[PDB]
Amino acid sequence: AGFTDYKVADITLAAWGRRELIIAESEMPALMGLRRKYAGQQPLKGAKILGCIHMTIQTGVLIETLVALGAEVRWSSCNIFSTQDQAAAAIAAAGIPVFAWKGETEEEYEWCIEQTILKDGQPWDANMVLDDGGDLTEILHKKYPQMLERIHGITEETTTGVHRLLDMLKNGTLKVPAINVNDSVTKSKNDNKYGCRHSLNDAIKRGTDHLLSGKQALVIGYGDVGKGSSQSLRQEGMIVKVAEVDPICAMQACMDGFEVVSPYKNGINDGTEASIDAALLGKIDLIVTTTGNVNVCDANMLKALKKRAVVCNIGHFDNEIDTAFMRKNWAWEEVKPQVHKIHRTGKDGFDAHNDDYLILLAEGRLVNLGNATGHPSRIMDGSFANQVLAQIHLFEQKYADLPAAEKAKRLSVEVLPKKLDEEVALEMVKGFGGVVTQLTPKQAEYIGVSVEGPFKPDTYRY
Amino acid sequence: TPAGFTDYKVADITLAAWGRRELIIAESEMPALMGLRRKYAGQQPLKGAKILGCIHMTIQTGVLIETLVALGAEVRWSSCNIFSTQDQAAAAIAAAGIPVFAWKGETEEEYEWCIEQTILKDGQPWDANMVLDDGGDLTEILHKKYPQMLERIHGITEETTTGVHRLLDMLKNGTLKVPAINVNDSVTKSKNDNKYGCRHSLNDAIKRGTDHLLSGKQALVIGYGDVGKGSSQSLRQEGMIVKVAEVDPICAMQACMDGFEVVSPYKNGINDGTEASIDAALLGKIDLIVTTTGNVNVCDANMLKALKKRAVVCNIGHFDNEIDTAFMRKNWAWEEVKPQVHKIHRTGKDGFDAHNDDYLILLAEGRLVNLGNATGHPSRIMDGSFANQVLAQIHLFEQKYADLPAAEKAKRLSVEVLPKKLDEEVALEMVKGFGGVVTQLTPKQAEYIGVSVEGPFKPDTYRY
Amino acid sequence: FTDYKVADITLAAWGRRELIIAESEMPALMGLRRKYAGQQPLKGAKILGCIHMTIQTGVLIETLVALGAEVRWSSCNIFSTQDQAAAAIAAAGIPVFAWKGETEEEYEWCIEQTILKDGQPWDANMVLDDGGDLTEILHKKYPQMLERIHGITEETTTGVHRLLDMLKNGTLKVPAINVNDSVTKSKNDNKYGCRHSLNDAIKRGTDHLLSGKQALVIGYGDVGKGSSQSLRQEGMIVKVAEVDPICAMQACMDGFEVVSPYKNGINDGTEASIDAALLGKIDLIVTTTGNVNVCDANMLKALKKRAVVCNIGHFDNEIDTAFMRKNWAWEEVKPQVHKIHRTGKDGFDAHNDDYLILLAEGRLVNLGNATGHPSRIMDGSFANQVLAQIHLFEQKYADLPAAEKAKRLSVEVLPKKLDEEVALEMVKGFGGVVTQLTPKQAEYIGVSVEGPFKPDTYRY
Amino acid sequence: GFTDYKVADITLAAWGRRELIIAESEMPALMGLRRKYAGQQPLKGAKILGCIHMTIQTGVLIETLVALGAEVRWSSCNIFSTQDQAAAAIAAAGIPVFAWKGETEEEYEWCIEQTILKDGQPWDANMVLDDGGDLTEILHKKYPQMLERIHGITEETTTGVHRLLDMLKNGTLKVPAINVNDSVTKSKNDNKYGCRHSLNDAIKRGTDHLLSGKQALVIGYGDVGKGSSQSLRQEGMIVKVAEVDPICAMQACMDGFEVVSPYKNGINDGTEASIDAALLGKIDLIVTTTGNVNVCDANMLKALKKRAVVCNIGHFDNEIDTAFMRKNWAWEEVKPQVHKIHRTGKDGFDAHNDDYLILLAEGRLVNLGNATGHPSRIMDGSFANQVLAQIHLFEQKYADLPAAEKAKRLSVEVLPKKLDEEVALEMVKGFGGVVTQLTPKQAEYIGVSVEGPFKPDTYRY
Ligand SMILES: NC(=O)c1ccc[n+]([C@@H]2O[C@H](COP(=O)([O-])OP(=O)(O)OC[C@H]3O[C@@H](n4cnc5c(N)ncnc54)[C@H](O)[C@@H]3O)[C@@H](O)[C@H]2O)c1
Ligand SMILES: NC(=O)c1ccc[n+]([C@@H]2O[C@H](COP(=O)([O-])OP(=O)(O)OC[C@H]3O[C@@H](n4cnc5c(N)ncnc54)[C@H](O)[C@@H]3O)[C@@H](O)[C@H]2O)c1
Ligand SMILES: NC(=O)c1ccc[n+]([C@@H]2O[C@H](COP(=O)([O-])OP(=O)(O)OC[C@H]3O[C@@H](n4cnc5c(N)ncnc54)[C@H](O)[C@@H]3O)[C@@H](O)[C@H]2O)c1
Ligand SMILES: NC(=O)c1ccc[n+]([C@@H]2O[C@H](COP(=O)([O-])OP(=O)(O)OC[C@H]3O[C@@H](n4cnc5c(N)ncnc54)[C@H](O)[C@@H]3O)[C@@H](O)[C@H]2O)c1
Ligand SMILES: Nc1ncnc2[nH]cnc12
Ligand SMILES: Nc1ncnc2[nH]cnc12
Ligand SMILES: [K+]
Ligand SMILES: [K+]
Ligand SMILES: [K+]
Ligand SMILES: [K+]
Repeated sequence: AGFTDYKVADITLAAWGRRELIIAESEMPALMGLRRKYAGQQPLKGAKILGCIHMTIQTGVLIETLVALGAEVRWSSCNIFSTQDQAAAAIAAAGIPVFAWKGETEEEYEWCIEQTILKDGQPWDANMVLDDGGDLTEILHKKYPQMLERIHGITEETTTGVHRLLDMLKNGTLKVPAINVNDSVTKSKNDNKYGCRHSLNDAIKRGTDHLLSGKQALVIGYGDVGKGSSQSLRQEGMIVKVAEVDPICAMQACMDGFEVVSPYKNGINDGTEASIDAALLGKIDLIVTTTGNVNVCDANMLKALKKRAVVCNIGHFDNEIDTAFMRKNWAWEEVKPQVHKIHRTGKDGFDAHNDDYLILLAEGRLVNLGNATGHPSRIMDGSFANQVLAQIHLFEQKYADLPAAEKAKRLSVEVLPKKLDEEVALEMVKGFGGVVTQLTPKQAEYIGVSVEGPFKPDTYRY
Repeated sequence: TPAGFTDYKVADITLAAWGRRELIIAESEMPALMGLRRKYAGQQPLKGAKILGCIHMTIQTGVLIETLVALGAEVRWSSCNIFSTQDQAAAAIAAAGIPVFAWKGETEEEYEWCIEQTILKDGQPWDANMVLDDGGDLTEILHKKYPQMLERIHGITEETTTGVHRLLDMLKNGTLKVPAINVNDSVTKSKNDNKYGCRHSLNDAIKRGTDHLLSGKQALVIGYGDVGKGSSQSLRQEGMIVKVAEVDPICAMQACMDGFEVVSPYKNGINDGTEASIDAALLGKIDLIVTTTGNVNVCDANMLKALKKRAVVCNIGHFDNEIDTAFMRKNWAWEEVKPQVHKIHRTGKDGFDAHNDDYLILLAEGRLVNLGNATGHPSRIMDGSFANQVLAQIHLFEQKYADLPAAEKAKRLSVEVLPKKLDEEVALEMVKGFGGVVTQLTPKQAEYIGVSVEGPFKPDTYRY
Repeated sequence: FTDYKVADITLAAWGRRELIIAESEMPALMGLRRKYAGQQPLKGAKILGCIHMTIQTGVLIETLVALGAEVRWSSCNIFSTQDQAAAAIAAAGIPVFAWKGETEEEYEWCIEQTILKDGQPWDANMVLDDGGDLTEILHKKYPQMLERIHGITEETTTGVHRLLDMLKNGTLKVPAINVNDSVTKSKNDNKYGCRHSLNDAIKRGTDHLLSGKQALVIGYGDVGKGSSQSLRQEGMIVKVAEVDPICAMQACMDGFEVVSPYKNGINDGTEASIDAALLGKIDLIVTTTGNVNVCDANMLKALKKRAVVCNIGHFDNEIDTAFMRKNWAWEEVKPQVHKIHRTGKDGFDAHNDDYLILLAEGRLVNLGNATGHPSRIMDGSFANQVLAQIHLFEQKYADLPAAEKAKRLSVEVLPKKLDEEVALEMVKGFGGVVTQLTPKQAEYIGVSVEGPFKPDTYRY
Repeated sequence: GFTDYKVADITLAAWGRRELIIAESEMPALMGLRRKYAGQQPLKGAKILGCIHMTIQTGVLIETLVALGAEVRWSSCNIFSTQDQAAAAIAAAGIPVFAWKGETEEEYEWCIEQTILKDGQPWDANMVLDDGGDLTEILHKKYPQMLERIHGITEETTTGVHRLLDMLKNGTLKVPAINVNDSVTKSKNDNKYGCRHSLNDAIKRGTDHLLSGKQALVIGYGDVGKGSSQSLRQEGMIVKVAEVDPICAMQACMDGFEVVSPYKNGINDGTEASIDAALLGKIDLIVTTTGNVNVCDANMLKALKKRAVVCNIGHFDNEIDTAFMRKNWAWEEVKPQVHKIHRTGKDGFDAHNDDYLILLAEGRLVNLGNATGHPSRIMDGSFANQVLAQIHLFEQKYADLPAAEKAKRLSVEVLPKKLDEEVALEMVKGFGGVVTQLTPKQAEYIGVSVEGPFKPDTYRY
């Protein structure tokens, strides 16, 4: 009532968004357990959180948990295609500043992040950051250093964002401490892997409605996202080949039942067309990049792909695929939003019945969020319970108020303790109806642990 | 065979030719190990090493033994389990003039005698200076009964989770006398051997022991670590309906996401020692229970009383105390079907009716079932484990801890893992063995993610 | 051109883009276009068609037209139309009456608009049907039109069941081809199509994680087999119910636990017969039977809170949705997704936790909440349809003397040789390479080198 | 003083008996028939010549026939498939059996002849149980006067049925037969899931090879090829499938397999030039499943990747051209039923040669040659059908019919669906499965009786 501090696609989608939020709450027991456990204590009272992460229904439940624990927030999406417009509407209709819609331009994307940083044309009195991929973190460091003086910490969601934080820490340019939320086991080995198992084939079906069984796929990378992606396709009956630069991850792909190949003859990427294994790429119906690296589906690979192959990226940024080359050289025919046929016949127009085209999903942006709805609530429950715990921890540490000498001892990128990781996992397991066994005192003593945990040394890899 | 060689004890020396044929096949299945043989043979990095070895005397261990010897070592060998020796592998090693004391079906007394035969040569302590162990039994005997021998030993290379646990306990209590390498926690060990090894060999052992159809039946896997993960997959891929029990909620979370129902043998998960705490309805529908924990009494007497008639019971953890077989020896009548396959008749202790329907089938008397009823992990998986063992032996032997002054010794008394660069090099040879082709990063790409083109490719915190 | 009714004609260009993609996914259908274009074997055929107005059906429609036919089309379900497909067909000048979200009355009206042209019966001479609704209406309300119709080609198990019942009772007026029972239909479409599209529909409707949750699939025929795999491959813990012990044996061997909603399998009508403990652990129930009331009122009362309920058999009476309309309050989440509040009939608490989620109001969930089977699977079914249309149209049943009609009034399947030819085109579409028998090998197993390769008894 | 048998070692009898008692608890359909029909003795007076793999599972079948009143004389239908402890247990029970693991071809024929003849003259046989048609063929060729008094043949397997239908078509079949193979509780149980269980079993026992990550080529995708492909894919193999039947090939594609041919463009012109050498040079394991001849031929064998495993799970060993390998290459026995075939020539071999293939069971049925064949709970279905088929044909008494009636009943037929469903129900109950009973309204709705049959005869499952 008099609330205008937002920008969304269509505020009238709010009722729909709220209905899906209420369903999502029943799917996110770890997050709702934190809401119930901490609402009375208000651990985030006084926290003012700049948040930049995909404005989905799942993020909505995270935002309202932070608010329920006392926080104020100003929110944007971390991708131009990942917002669910009904989720953004519901958050805006609840009186929460949010600047996010599906299908932003790059200019609008930056404008949305700035609308969270600035309130009434001046820096918001922010003191906490929640980021997914590091874009908000980067803009604060380059453009708003005086704001970082008063920020107690950053809680970063994803592998690519953690890499950018560690880069800054090594260079001595990180200004506030951070929690690497990504490397909780209930994040990395849940969200990154099983989330992509759920949502990769989901997005490919919604975009193309292609049968996947019996066709050939090439997954580039076999980390947590590549593992999940490869399973998303293999469980549908695809014949999946895996590329990797890490021989340990390649070994896992072999033992998991995949053939390990390289787009390049003998794996040597020398920049020439002659290095492309044209015979291999000429049989591939679907290529998925999962690396967080640059140009792993390059222009020569795109030229060699089988006609009518699907091309998509599920890593954080779109530069995994050389989409710039395709914009320069080939004609783009939009099938529907976030589905384009790329005609390799040339740049100036195309025959509507041309058979030499590729299908690109979400213009090379994160395909699970761009062409579907990303990971499901019950998986994001784990990631976002860690986010809430990470926000509570850094806000209580009050880094910004410490003397310079004490700041120097606390400026780091850390993970949550294993005990908290286990407590998140336990709520997830109970959500499935699973029953964890309790060690007897004898058994606890025998393996050298407390009955309540933690159950594994910090070196353990699961 | 060296003239007059008698410094060994095996079941049947006439099996040596068969063993040698299978060793030649296994060399072709173990490219990381044979690649170390080719790379290091000329340089002889283990010349002067005298290795006491205690690990399952299989064909795969045979290839490991002859690699150590090819690099210059002398060895004296025993198995780390009474049922895990393949007698044709022991025979081939003995016929090569290598002291080995190992046969399938040892008694517990013979098991200790075999280890002592490695430790003693001609009635006196051998001048050993290295130890390779799997489970910590050889390490324990040296520390407890031959402590002076450890004054000359440069290090221990320990194969398995349970053995490392024991070493870390000694380190924490100040009782470990020599440095050790935790071979288990190489990724090309723990996340290869422990998981995929059990995936290959668990259903293999159950089939050899019982020839039971597995599809459509109910299994309960106790544990979901690396061995529990592989064991659950071994059974699920055969079409079993697999339930998983865990005390670790993170491992239980993985089990749920992997498609398993997570249950406890006890109502509400609370194990209070009473029959009343047993979920009798659950245990009464289980056809197969497998323990994978490395913990004690995780398949207890009341569980055994409540199990479905004719359920199979087995253990793939390192030691047999995962199952309360002592209870079964005390109370129930054992009928041997064939070696390492026993019907345990719950009707009472003395006799049994030949056609009684109320029995359980116990495999390998509760000892490691994959080695006891089949042949353990396959050569191509053991390749990674044993490449790491060889690298760990070279590293500790070269450090010469026993030759250091006491000040320098205190700095190096530790339990370490091999560096990630070596882990990656093992994996690369494994991938090539499959015909896999690893892509090489461009310089720009290596710069982009902050690694060298040659690796390592992951920070040490990475969990794979 | 105004002889159509679709939701939004401006969707035509989008639909045409997707038809052009679909053509590249349907090599068996497109091969028929190339093979028979010169003969025009359907020249003079006027086909009443009643089947889900999807992109895939669009390619079928345009294949029939390319071979000479005229058609007038409706959907066979109120929720299965893809509006852009309907628009693309309408924009090409083809009469079609179909949109997503019809009422039952509009559904009936649409079929009647195919039957009637300018207020009078169209001079139809062929029928293509999926489920038997158009066949039933013609027999009961327009029996005179069947005097000019040469045959029916029926798509699906439930439609074939209805044809055989009419044949047994002597009420079927024209011959028919059972398209369902070609192997490239029944063992492709019914099984693998549901494998692809069941989890697809559940994800689009609810975006629920499926891994780790408990499913109960009622039935294990072809649709039940594909449905169970759709869920198991996502990591659901799937239990299977069956009345047929052979199908139940297949479920056991395929790795599923076989259970009944009723204690000891005995459905005596009482709440006491419900296995409440089992139903109280089920997160998702899917009915696949073609039977009536296999998810009944007492089962719905006993289901775990917030379980998903859906049906992928042809008709919605597999679930007792009528009970739920009478007794419980429905909250629309979005089209084809309703929360059903077991707290009462009049109103509901917006935060109530005691509800079920029903998809597509109990109608075919794969078509109602997603897009049904993928083009490359429907290629097989619809190539059989085209061949079956050609065969019955060439037989010219309606022109035969009454004495010769009696000898041809039957329900038949296509011959195996054609089944194999459709399959080969599908295999080639994957890049598969079939081996050719040597003369000696062909003699050894007693087949011709070109096939057929199996006796008619073979079950694959 | 029972001496009417020949087995490897009678002292294995106690061990065989122990495994028989276990197997009875895994075979509820078959033991259900034992309990249901024991008092009635429906096979009293039956005298059955039996020729099928002398396994523990066959032991339970034999003792079921005996318990129902039959006498029998038994042999194995393959030289490597006998389990010596099962043969010993049967002989120790006083049942004539002539079978051991590792027969020569000459001994194989002698064993069958020992069942046909008793004390040097034709036994008074009146029933035949066969697996593959070898006993059936010898009777028709060499003992026609015995067939005059025989009421029928019950034939287990696809290849045996093919030989029966050829005889029927040529007018040479002398007695009616039941095609046991094509019961759904046989063909879609035994042929498929039995090979799923036992193919990777036999490969592990023979070689202990890791299968995960390696390349397999399965020739054929019928029931045996389907189950074999699953046996390897579930272990993590990368499985390619070859087929001549496009419908079976379509199934392989949709099941998630790549469909390939050993020959370029699928055309076998008999020369090396037609072999896809790039494909075969990548294959770690080839398995033949066809029932056809020379589907893994000499030119394929020459092109296979070094150290590939070659095996056959169809009924006869001519699926692989082992004759070519015997004529040209040197064989090194690793252990029984496992040979290295050195492609360096025929005159000796280097013990460390790298260019060899591994042949399992000398090309004979690999699941039975290198392991124990199908598990008891699967053979339960097959052998319940066998017992019922024996009962049906013995009760018909074809040999006593007048010539005019014989002509009307000389056929090869399958058991009715009601029997197939009742076998399946006992298998399901063995897993603890609970089948739902239709209500009268539901049975009416789909047009079936509450007790079944639930499907028309056309249904393919
Ligand atoms: N879309 C989603 O929902 C989602 C979820 C989590 C993470 N992510 C993003 O996905 C990316 C990967 O995340 P992760 O956790 O899997 O990282 P990771 O480090 O676990 O895996 C990346 C893998 O790519 C491999 N790789 C690098 N360059 C390669 C090349 N040229 N060819 C082949 N393989 C190559 C690396 O060896 C590594 O194993 C990141 O950008 C992350 O932020 C996306
Ligand atoms: N047989 C083989 O070939 C083989 C191979 C490798 C290791 N091992 C042995 O197997 C054992 C397990 O090794 P690992 O690497 O999997 O160790 P691990 O630590 O990875 O896993 C053991 C798991 O057991 C769980 N657990 C403990 N007590 C439990 C209880 N009471 N109920 C349920 N779950 C319980 C723990 O939470 C843990 O996740 C060790 O003894 C190891 O030495 C055997
Ligand atoms: N949605 C789709 O895309 C699609 C595709 C093909 C067919 N269908 C429809 O799906 C239905 C099933 O087709 P089908 O080809 O699988 O038929 P089917 O005869 O192969 O299978 C139906 C199965 O249900 C079982 N069944 C019957 N009543 C039961 C009960 N009370 N409890 C448990 N099981 C019971 C039967 O035993 C049978 O095995 C039909 O209505 C058919 O028209 C839908
Ligand atoms: N080992 C066992 O336990 C066991 C069990 C059952 C049957 N069998 C035997 O296995 C064989 C197969 O039986 P089935 O029931 O699977 O028969 P089937 O007719 O169902 O399948 C055989 C398949 O081989 C294919 N084929 C034929 N020639 C081919 C070629 N040159 N290349 C590729 N594919 C080719 C056919 O198209 C067919 O689909 C028979 O000999 C049968 O008696 C063995
Ligand atoms: N649904 C989702 N919401 C927010 N962040 C995500 N990352 C992946 N899936 C997501
Ligand atoms: N996509 C589709 N089109 C037409 N009929 C169908 N039946 C199932 N899926 C279908
Ligand atoms: K979602
Ligand atoms: K082994
Ligand atoms: K579709
Ligand atoms: K067996």
